[PDB]
Parts: sequence; structure tokens; C-alpha cells
Amino acid sequence: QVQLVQSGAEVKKPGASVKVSCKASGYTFTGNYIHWVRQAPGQGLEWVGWLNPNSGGTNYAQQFQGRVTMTRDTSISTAYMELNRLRSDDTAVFYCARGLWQWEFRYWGQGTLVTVSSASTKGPSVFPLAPSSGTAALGCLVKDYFPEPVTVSWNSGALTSGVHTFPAVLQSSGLYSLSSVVTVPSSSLGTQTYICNVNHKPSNTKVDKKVEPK
Amino acid sequence: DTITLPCRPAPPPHCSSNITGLILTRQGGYSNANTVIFRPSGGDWRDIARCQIAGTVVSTQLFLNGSLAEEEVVIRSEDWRDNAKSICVQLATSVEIACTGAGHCAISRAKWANTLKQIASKLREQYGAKTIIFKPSSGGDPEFVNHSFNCGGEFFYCASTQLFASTWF
Amino acid sequence: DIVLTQSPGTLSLSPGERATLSCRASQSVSSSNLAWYQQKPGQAPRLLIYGASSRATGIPDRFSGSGSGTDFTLTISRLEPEDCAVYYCQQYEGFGGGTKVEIKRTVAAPSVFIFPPSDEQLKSGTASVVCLLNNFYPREAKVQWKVDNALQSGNSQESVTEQDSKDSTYSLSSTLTLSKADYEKHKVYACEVTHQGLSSPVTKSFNRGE
Ligand SMILES: *[C@@H]1O[C@H](CO)[C@@H](O)[C@H](O)[C@H]1NC(C)=O
Ligand SMILES: *[C@@H]1O[C@H](CO)[C@@H](O)[C@H](O)[C@H]1NC(C)=O
Repeated sequence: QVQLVQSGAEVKKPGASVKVSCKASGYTFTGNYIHWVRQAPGQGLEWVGWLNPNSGGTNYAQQFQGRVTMTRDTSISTAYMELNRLRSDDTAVFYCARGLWQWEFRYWGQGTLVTVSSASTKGPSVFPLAPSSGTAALGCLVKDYFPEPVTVSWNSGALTSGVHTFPAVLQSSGLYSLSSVVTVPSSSLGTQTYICNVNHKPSNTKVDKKVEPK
Repeated sequence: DTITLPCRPAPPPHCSSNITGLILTRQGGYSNANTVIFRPSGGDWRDIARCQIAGTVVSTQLFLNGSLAEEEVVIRSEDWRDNAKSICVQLATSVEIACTGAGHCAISRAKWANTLKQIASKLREQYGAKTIIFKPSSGGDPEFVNHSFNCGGEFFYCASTQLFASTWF
Repeated sequence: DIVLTQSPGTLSLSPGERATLSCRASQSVSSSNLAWYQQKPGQAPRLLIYGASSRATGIPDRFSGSGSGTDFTLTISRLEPEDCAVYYCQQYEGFGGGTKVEIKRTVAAPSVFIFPPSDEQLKSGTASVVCLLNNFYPREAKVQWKVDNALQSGNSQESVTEQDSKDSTYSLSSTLTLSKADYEKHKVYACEVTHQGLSSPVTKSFNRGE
């Protein structure tokens, strides 16, 4: 079966460069062109360029001509895509694709997230969203962390109904932030303990903030 | 006065040929103005074989000792809107490339610019009255990034950078 | 060049009805190079139709394609809840803007909550006021921050969850970000929510310091 496996996610600073790999298997690597498609967060698909693995020839999109370079290594069936002089707006997910004959992209890689930021790895601060005066709402504010992701759990998986963990938003400071909320009965307050479990793998941060009224 | 192309190894004078056609790749993406860019073909041997305007000489980018057009330049392609399909250019008047023997083959500057303007004229009939620009090869292995050819068992690589660097309005 | 315009930007349909996604080309194109894709959140695009009408291997027969010239149509005969994704059309290297197919349900009004900043966060010098909109449909909702009757602008960010896999509702959070100095300069903090499910806009407010 034909499959494409790409390199892992990358965190680069503005002005640096990144190189993404794409290993092919299940077919003759020199028989089909390798394309690359870019997708910015929440945006559409954008074609970057194709590469002929047999000859090494490339055809880059005009908007990427100058900063992109695509090469390959036939002995490992791996294609490469390098993007130099990265900017903040270059944060996107890069896919490598192969067509049935050319453009009918039936085979895609899993994608490679390339985030460009001058921020450093930082753990989040967990602040409570205390309930006040049948249904009451409470939650936790996971603020100022980098990079993504951050997992949230309530009562170590014992409370899942009515839980809403919002997607992170990129603040103007370069740090991410999100909130996790849950609606509970008003009578359950005071008697029932509500713990939000926040984990941040990149910074090895683990916070168990208890949400209380008042 | 002439266009000197660096070649490796040194082609002997008897390997001088007649340029009868080109093979091009239209650069994709979205341009900012009415400009269409062309480069030496970024494909492989399949793009050259399906041209069918070549002779017994095996060459890349430039067709040496091949079929000439009867009256005017004839450009052909399988899809003019598929940038992955090469554009086959067949000249009507051959352009002679003379190799000295010290590692450089010569091409007349004026007679190559005359052929590039006729080529840009035929290209506007397919892509509208726009600005036609020729740019060097986007890269690749030595036999395809350079103008390569065989002659008497040997294989020669000539850098074609100076041949594709003009703008026609 | 070739420009592919997809309409609508977001298509809402009740479960089980027919979907109709159009792809308009700025010029007359050949049907042999029209492709359709499906991309779910967190996944790569999946080829559905190639050559305007040829179905790819493994694709259910409820997907269909047709059209020529400048109009092309992707048809989902019976919309399944698993069919919620973004759909693109392709012409060589050109992609369409994408059409989001979501589930259309009855109007659900949001439950509005407001949370003052915690005293711990005020120690660091920053105040975050959160306005919560819980379980509402449709997605369109207007949230306005007003501090001492002054409409705030440029100091709040919204975040919306994906459509719930069971009730097909959305939840939204609006976070007003102020410093401790400016947060202590005012008394009344309110967010007003205007939604189709509310007979009148709902206001949740509080006084700094109760
Ligand atoms: C092209 O033809 C000329 C004239 O017959 C000949 O001398 C030359 O060797 C040929 N070129 C090649 C590359 O064989
Ligand atoms: C090109 O063709 C002309 C006309 O047949 C001939 O006189 C000339 O020698 C050829 N040049 C080469 C390099 O073969």
C-alpha cells in the first residue's frame, strides 16, 4: 500500500530555516511527482511546488520562488522541502502529496506543523473561574504557555459531561491561552469537589487547581 | 557579441550542432502582474521523448540536430494549463552552436534573441498578450539542470544560464 | 489564470438531506481536471472525486460529481453526521476557498455566564474577564463588552469550540484582557449577548469588589 510519512513538528525563530522530509513507500519512488501543499491555521490549501524524483527538477509557485528548495534522495525514497528566511506569517502545516497520475492527490502525508515564533518554552498559569450566585458554571483559565498543546481534565476523568475545552488563542505577547469550563448543579457546590487537571508536555508542567466558590 | 556557455568536459569542434528546438516548463502559482515565466524543462526523459522533434542526438533542454519547422516556430503541449506538462518548441531556422574545444561553446547573441522573441510571440497566442520572461533552470541533477548531450560516446554538460535571462513585452 | 470560487462558505443541513456544493471557475475549463477533496479537522484532505465525476476507491456512492465549462457540483445524496468537514475543489495547482458542511439543528439559545478575575491573577498585574456562551445554535452570535457603559474594542478575543458530536451545538468564550491598573479604574463590567435564540439580548454584569 502507498503511504507517505513526514517529519515531525518544528518550532523555529523568525529568520531561520526549516527542512521537512517525506518518505515514500509502496511504489517506485521515481515514477511519480512529489507535490507540497501549505495550509495556514484555519485557512485553505495552497500549492507550493512539485519535484520530479527521477531528474530532480522542480517547479515552485511564484509566491514561494526564492525561499523554497525541494530535493530528494532516491536510495531512501525520501523527498525534502526546505523553506528559508521564515516569517511569523509562515506558521502553517505542510503536506506532501502524490497523485494517481499527477494532480489527483489520493495519497497524502500526515502533515508537518511548522510554527514560527520568537517565544520560548513556558509553562501555563492556571487560574480559577469560580462560580457565583439549577445549573452553575465554573472552569479554569490556562494562560500564557508555549508551545501547544495543553490537555485539560476534570476530576481525573470522573467528570466529562458538560465539559467544554476551548481551542487556544494566540495572544499578542506570543503566548497561547485557553479556557476549560463545565456546568454543574448549583446544589452540588460546596459538597462536591471540582479539580481541573492541566498538563503541558513541552514544559513538563502539571497543575491541579481546585475551583471553589467565593 | 556571442553567448559563451561553460561546458564540461570540453566538446571538440566536430560536436558542434544545430539547435532545432527547445523544451520548457511554465512556472506555476499566482503571479502579481501580466507576466508568464518559462524555464528549461523541469521534467525528465519522458518530456523529451514525447516531443518527437529530435533526431539521433540525445540531449536535454535544447534539441540538437532535430526536426525543424517549415515556416515559423511551432509550439505544442498536451495541456497549456498543466504546468507539469512540458511545452515543446520547434524552431523553423536552426541556430548554430559552435564548440571551440577548450570547454566552451559559442552562440550568437543577436540570432538567439531573435529566436526568443519569435518564441515569446507564439507563447502569447496561448496565454494572451502578456509579458513573457525566460529564467534559468529551477535546479536538478547535472544532466537536466545543464544543457547535456552525447557526441561520439562521451557526455557533455553545458551550463545554460545565459540562454534564459530575458524579458519580452 | 484559473480562479475557483466555492459557494456557500458554510453549508448547514439537517441530517439525512441532500447536499449541493458548487465550484465556479473564472474561465471555461475541462472536466477531466476537476477534483473534489474532503478534509476533517486534524486530518489531511481525502480525495473524493477526480475528473469531475470519477469516484475514488473506497468512497461511498452517496458522493457524486457533475458539471462542465465553469460550473461543477459535488453532491451528497444523504448527509451523514460523519460527513461534516471542509470540501475543496481543485484545478491543477488551484484550490477553491472551501465549503464547510455542518449539521443544522433547531435554534438553541445560549446560557450566558460571566467570571470576574481571580485575586491571584490580579497579583501578577493582569485581569481577565471571561464571558461564557454555552450550548447554542446557530454559530452566529454577537458578544459586546461594556465597561462603565463604554463599549470595549480591541482588547477581547473569542474562541469557539467545534460542533458537538451529539447535540450539534457550539460554545463560545470571550476573554477581556486588561491590566490591574485599568481594571481598577472602573466598577461595572458587563457582556451583552445577541443571539437568534434569545427573545431579547441577555446581559451579565458584576461590580468590581462585589
Ligand atoms: C550534429 O550534426 C553535425 C553536422 O552533421 C555533426 O558534425 C555533429 O556532430 C552533430 N552533433 C552531435 C551532438 O552529434
Ligand atoms: C547547420 O545546418 C546548416 C544547413 O544544413 C549547415 O550548413 C551547418 O553546418 C549546420 N551546423 C552544424 C553545427 O551542424
